[PDB]
Amino acid sequence: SMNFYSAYQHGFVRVAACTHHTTIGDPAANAASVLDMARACHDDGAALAVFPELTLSGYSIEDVLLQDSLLDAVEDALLDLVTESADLLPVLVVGAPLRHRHRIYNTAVVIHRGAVLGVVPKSYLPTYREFYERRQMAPGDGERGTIRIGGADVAFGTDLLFAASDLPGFVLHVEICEDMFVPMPPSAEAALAGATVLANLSGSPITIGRAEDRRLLARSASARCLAAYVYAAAGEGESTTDLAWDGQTMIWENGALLAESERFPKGVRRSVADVDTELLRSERLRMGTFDDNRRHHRELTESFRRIDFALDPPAGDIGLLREVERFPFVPADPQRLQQDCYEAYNIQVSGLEQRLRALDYPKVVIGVSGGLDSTHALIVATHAMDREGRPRSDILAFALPGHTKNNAIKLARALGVTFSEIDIGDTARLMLHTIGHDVTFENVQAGLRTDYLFRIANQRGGIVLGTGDLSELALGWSTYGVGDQMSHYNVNAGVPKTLIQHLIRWVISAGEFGEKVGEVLQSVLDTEITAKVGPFALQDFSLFQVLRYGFRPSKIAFLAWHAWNDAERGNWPPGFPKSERPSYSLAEIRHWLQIFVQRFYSFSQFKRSALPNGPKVSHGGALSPRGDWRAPSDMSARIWLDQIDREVPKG
Amino acid sequence: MNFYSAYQHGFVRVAACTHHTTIGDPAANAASVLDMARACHDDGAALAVFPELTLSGYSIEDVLLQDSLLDAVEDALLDLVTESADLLPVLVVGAPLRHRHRIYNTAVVIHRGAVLGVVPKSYLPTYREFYERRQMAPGDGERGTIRIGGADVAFGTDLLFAASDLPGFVLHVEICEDMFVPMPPSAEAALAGATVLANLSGSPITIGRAEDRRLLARSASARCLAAYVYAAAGEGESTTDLAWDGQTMIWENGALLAESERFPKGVRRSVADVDTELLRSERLRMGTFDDNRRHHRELTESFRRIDFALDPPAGDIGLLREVERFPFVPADPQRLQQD
Amino acid sequence: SMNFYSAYQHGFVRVAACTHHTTIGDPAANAASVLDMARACHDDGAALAVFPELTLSGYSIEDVLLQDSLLDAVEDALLDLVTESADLLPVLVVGAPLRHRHRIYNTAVVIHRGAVLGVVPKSYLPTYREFYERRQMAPGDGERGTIRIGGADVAFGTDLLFAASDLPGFVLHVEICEDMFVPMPPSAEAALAGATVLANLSGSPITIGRAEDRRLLARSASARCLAAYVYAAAGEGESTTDLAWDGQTMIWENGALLAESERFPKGVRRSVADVDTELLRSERLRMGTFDDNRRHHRELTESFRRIDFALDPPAGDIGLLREVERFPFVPADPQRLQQDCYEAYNIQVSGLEQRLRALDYPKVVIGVSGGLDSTHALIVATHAMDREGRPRSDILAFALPGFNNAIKLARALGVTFSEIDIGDTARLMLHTIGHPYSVGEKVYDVTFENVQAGLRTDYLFRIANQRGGIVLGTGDLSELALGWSTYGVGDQMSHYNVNAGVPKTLIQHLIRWVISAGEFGEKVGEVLQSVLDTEEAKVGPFALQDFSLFQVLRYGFRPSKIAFLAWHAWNDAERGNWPPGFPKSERPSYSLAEIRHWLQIFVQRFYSFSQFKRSALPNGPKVSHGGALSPRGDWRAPSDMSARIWLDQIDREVPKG
Ligand SMILES: Nc1ncnc2c1ncn2[C@@H]1O[C@H](COP(=O)(O)OP(=O)(O)OC[C@H]2O[C@@H]([n+]3cccc(C(=O)O)c3)[C@H](O)[C@@H]2O)[C@@H](O)[C@H]1O
Ligand SMILES: Nc1ncnc2c1ncn2[C@@H]1O[C@H](COP(=O)(O)OP(=O)(O)OC[C@H]2O[C@@H]([n+]3cccc(C(=O)O)c3)[C@H](O)[C@@H]2O)[C@@H](O)[C@H]1O
Ligand SMILES: *CC(=O)CC[C@H](N)C(=O)O
Ligand SMILES: *CC(=O)CC[C@H](N)C(=O)O
Ligand SMILES: *CC(=O)CC[C@H](N)C(=O)O
Repeated sequence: SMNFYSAYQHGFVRVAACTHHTTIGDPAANAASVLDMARACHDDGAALAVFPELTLSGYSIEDVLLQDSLLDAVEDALLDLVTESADLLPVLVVGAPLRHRHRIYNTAVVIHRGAVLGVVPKSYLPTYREFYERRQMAPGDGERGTIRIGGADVAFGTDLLFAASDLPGFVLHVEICEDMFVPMPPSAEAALAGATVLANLSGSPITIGRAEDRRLLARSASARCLAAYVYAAAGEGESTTDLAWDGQTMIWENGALLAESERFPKGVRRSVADVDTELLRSERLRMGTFDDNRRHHRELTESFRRIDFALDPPAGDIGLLREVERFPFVPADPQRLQQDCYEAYNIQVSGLEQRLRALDYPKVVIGVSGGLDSTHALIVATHAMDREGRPRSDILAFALPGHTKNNAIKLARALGVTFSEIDIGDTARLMLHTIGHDVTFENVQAGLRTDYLFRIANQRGGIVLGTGDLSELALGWSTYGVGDQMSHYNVNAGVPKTLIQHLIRWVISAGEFGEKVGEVLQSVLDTEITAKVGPFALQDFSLFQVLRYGFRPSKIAFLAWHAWNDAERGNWPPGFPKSERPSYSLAEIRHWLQIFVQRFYSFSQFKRSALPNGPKVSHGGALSPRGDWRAPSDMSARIWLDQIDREVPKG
Repeated sequence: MNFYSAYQHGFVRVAACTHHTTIGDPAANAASVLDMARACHDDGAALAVFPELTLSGYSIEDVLLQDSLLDAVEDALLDLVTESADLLPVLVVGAPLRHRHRIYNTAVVIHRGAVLGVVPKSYLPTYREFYERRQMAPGDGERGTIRIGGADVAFGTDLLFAASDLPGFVLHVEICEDMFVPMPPSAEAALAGATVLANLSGSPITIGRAEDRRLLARSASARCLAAYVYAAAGEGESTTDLAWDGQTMIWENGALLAESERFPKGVRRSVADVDTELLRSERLRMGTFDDNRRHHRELTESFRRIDFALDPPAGDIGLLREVERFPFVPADPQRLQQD
Repeated sequence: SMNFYSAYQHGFVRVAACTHHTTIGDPAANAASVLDMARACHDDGAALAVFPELTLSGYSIEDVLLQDSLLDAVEDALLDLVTESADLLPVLVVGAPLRHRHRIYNTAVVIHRGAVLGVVPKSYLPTYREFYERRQMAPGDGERGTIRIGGADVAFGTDLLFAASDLPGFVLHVEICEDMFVPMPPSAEAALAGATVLANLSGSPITIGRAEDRRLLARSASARCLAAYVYAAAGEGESTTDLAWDGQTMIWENGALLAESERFPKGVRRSVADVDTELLRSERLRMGTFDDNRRHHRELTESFRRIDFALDPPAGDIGLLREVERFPFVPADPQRLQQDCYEAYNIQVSGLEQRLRALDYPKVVIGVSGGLDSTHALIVATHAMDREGRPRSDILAFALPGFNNAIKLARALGVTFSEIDIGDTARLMLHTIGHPYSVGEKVYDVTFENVQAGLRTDYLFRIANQRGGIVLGTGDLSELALGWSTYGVGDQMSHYNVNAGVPKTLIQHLIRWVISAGEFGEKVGEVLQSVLDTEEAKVGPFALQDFSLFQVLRYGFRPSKIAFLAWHAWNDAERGNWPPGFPKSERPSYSLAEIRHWLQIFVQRFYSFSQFKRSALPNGPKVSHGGALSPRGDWRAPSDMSARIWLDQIDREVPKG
């Protein structure tokens, strides 16, 4: 049905921020540069191309802006670019000084397929320090109605929206430079009114620290407004009478940098990026206070003129111009990952500390298998007790038998907790014979482990620490009730499996426990990293897409297939030797995804529904029915399986 | 004149339906809705009100925010709309729908191949067992239009649906909690000229809650000189934390016309013939009704009026109404004794 | 420090609805009646006295209302009422035809301690059937400003509020008869604006069916507005030229009837009642859609004028003119209780049915002890299976003896019964754990108890896995409330809990109801009867802890409020009503000391100790309008909190005996 490989068909929109070569006072030369860059955007299958402030005239020309021949030439060049846009795909947004009523305004001219769609005046004209804009130009705020551009009255003003009738997640607002620097930017209101993609044309002469100011405000704009922010500054060609120009271009999306270009380039540059319109749709759907803010400013947000146009974007394979991280829960950037780990660890630990204070410092009872989960849980328990001034011997670690085991006893001893072994085999057998008895034997044991721990907890003034992690909660990979699903407080509940290993190796690298302790933990890593329905790399990927954005299955398959299909494309996080770096085909992704939707939406909720306490960890979510995930325990996943059948190719 | 025609005598055949909900499965909800609407059509009915969030299931919590859920809701809606081309009654069907930034708790009014309007729930309970503001936006103060499969249809809380060939039939829709607030959307709608008030309800069943539904639906109808048509969710809604009784009922000016079995096994319909002339006549005589309108002129004059033609049956289709032999002498013994 | 026995000090307000003797055309005489009834209200410590429409003239005097001497007589009778109210405690609300600008208005004069607070014209004048009010009277809808009464300009119009300054939960709004019959009543907007007590003055000539109409609309107003509604109609003395009067008076609170007087009385009558202003406060506090409605009509609601007065109510013991039931979950009225039970039962059954449909009809594993709870859950599970067309033998019931009723019921029902002796496994576990009992020591501590409790659950869960079933929860709401259960492995844990939303006090009555319906038959009836007759005294009487549960769960009332209520309900066994099924013997009274003691235990256990077991709760339906305790639903709280402030409120506010 759908062309699976089409970014557009997956709700992406391609955008370009362009920096052209300026020829100050020569609009025909500026236009030829623009047209050439636009032709490259067209070839890239871009929906949108933003150029710098006053593109057609040059920003830096001062009183030359007031010359009849300057203004006339600007107009003629403009008409030719509109004629030339008949055969171009993208909306072009080009800056121009245009006469309207008494003055010239600093405008962006929004151009698509042989017509001008609208003309947006700069709202705020800096008349301070190096800037002199009120001398030549009129402010645009409050101006409405229309402007005559080549025998056509087109919308004119700061209340304008350019909505694609065939791509409803793409709604464009345009503002100009200084417009984003003021306490109440025009783009803020345009976001509340429906704009999803915010364009900024800049001149912006460059100064020590100014690129940092542009970033601060483009970034936070994109985050606070749940939007893409597309930004172009002026470059080479501009006058250096008093200023210099760096040509910076950048594309932001909900606080995250999608693309940015070389500063001080020799020649023209572009940022091109695929903006995920569903990601924006998803954040807005969920943050109700965004809409609350709209209704508060209802008169202000309801008067925008919506201007429709049809994009007819390309339907075929044009690749994906986007970084798609293999591990949404594990950033491939080392400094970023180090920070993620520091926070995850301190979250779990402080989550436990409070519990423990509240219970007047119980013993901590914990089943330890030599596994990644219970190991890391033990560390957390230990640091918590240390921080609270509590004897590590009040941690009661139990091996509960019915290889990896050796690690458990080593770590316990290395840390100096209280270690003990209870053999559950005979209770297991008594139970099995009483019941009238593979699968079965394993349930009885897992159950009895929990049973003993809970009873030991009763006996010794303790609480049972849970050890199951987020990925297991997600998939229903636990024994429910009397089983490892149950505890008094679960420290690993909000930590996905893909992140646990990284957390342990963070603790090792911190090395604040012993050198002895580091050795046993490294051993755990080596023994353990070498639950069989899916690689957790894949199921944690899908978990993120669902928990955070509620994305559809085919949308998930596409992103994962882009992140995972080629082993040597994109980045990997640290602690991955080149022989532990796998590929997954679409068929693989599709298979594991079918299992995912079935187990996540239908099978597993009842287990999450009666969940012990524990802290949320990841911006991506947790799975607490008191927090991030309210769902029925009694629902089919037919809908999602059906979506897979119809939308995702078998190979 | 066809003497034996209920329609020609100023009656409107109205139906409140409780379907079988399959949570998170819109196509199956649309199947249960379509089946029941054909039954209504056969009965010569002019209106079929279904439960809150008919197409999704009311009780699915954050599954409401899942993209595949919403896509399937919309595809099911479009198919329902397509099927009504041949169906006599106006269908009033709940759906979670995207508009602007959020999803709304909506009722979609469907007649003969087209959508007539889309009505957001005004007040979203977010207390006790209700969590509606977490997933859904308030509809109060919303106007303008909404894009439903290639048409821009009216969207908002100020809509009236008037049968151009049956003037006593003027339809207003509100949703569950909308009738429980001091100043219901429907009280203003009646002053504006609505004679038939629909309510789609989710309404998890609790000890006493049917008495509450009763009191407010009956007192609404009496206070507003209207028929009031109520339909609650039943079997199929998630029982993770709640139970559902699928109550449906039809009031007219304080009188109960029809009601269905609570906790039924299977689908149930209340069906009743509303005397629009009764309503007309009480309105004509009670001047203080219209005085109240004039006091809230701006409120009541702003309502938008969508016209449709019913083309109801001409013939003898019986009369789904209890007409007492002695208007002055109640047949019910307890009531007669009170009198 | 408070006077614990003062209803005023617990957030009550005493309201009175009065019907007086009409002498038509004779205000001095209507005044004299009013005054006499006002003094009786004062004596009763009432803060409000509402009289019938046009109290001072007679409602039915028609064009006599246009007579100069009538109008003059009225005005002088009012000024005299006002002078007398100097020494009266209640706000008086009194009907009168009054001259303002070009006309006479059908007004309500709100009077208090020697001053008029405000005059409220009838918004809406019926001029149809037997009513002709537009002929003599002008509409009040949307008039404002002031009116001169006895040398004072006083608020006049339909947007007035009388807010008591020493009684913040008493804010009065007044309307008049037909005002409450129109789609958009004056008083609906005034409730949004902040009125807690809605007064209505009626003439209301009586007619077949009309008293039901008054009730339908005053009751639903009180319900929809989260308000008290105080209603008074004219009776004897009105003109019977074309009409008759029944002098009906009534007080509604939030949809409930507080009081009502005799219809067609010989002589004057009053409904006096204590309105709980905290019940109203708590209800408003929780239904945010009420506030959402106010913000939607912000212009309407913010326009209101607020007039203050110091009520200065009596500080002492003046009783409680209120019916406080012993069992908030168990209505004393037997047809009401029959209704609750029908509903409880069908809620439990349908909830479980849906669970079973959803899992393609698993087997049903249930631990049966012969107790009330498990007995009831078995019955519920049997009905679920029947309704779904599933064999009763797919219920797998287990007696689990540790260190007759169940087996008899199981066999009578025709379910699959089995005994599993947990003793040997308990022994083995206690030894493995090194418990003193495994070496002979009679240490019957929590672990000893829990090892057994836990093993019962462990067994059932493994049966469930082995046999393709689900374990039914058996614990009831009162146990969830107190944490009287074994957490995690044990008791507290199941695949689906049918009794989760049902409090203990309600359970026996459900069984009674099952026997009465007779649907299961003679033998089942008999065994169930037997279970009732054969069938934790350190958490206190469940009757007391359910009383406390309701106040906290529904209203969040402070502890001294709950003590007050419980004491009033439970102090004297011979006073008030009991539900069906309490033989005279089975009828305890509780002292303040008893009530206080168990409340201390409630707050500690409920707010502090027990939340953690509630926090990881299996699925099950909510049952009671009082609330349920699911952490995904009615009760969201921390698992790590102390109850210090509640225990401290008890020390300061509740006398020790
Ligand atoms: N919607 C629903 N509502 C209420 N109950 C429902 C239910 N769906 C199934 N059930 C019931 O719940 C039970 C099924 O749940 P459960 O008892 O968990 O059993 P189940 O999920 O079938 O098995 C869990 C499996 O995962 C693996 N596991 C287990 C324990 C720990 C780990 C680990 O992380 O190391 C892995 C192991 O292979 C084990 O057999 C049955 O009694 C079934 O009847
Ligand atoms: N806030 C908190 N967060 C996490 N864990 C917490 C905790 N507070 C205590 N804990 C832990 O939980 C455990 C205490 O809870 P739990 O295991 O329930 O033990 P506990 O509540 O101390 O005792 C249960 C008691 O309830 C009574 N009961 C139970 C079952 C049935 C019946 C009947 O009459 O039929 C009566 C009986 O007297 C029994 O001994 C301890 O291990 C404690 O450390
Ligand atoms: C974008 C622009 O007009 C230059 C930057 C602005 N004046 C600023 O405040 O930094
Ligand atoms: C929706 C309805 O009509 C009755 C239930 C409602 N949610 C309530 O009682 O609060
Ligand atoms: C006093 C009054 O308005 C009663 C008339 C009312 N419409 C009624 O009882 O029907």
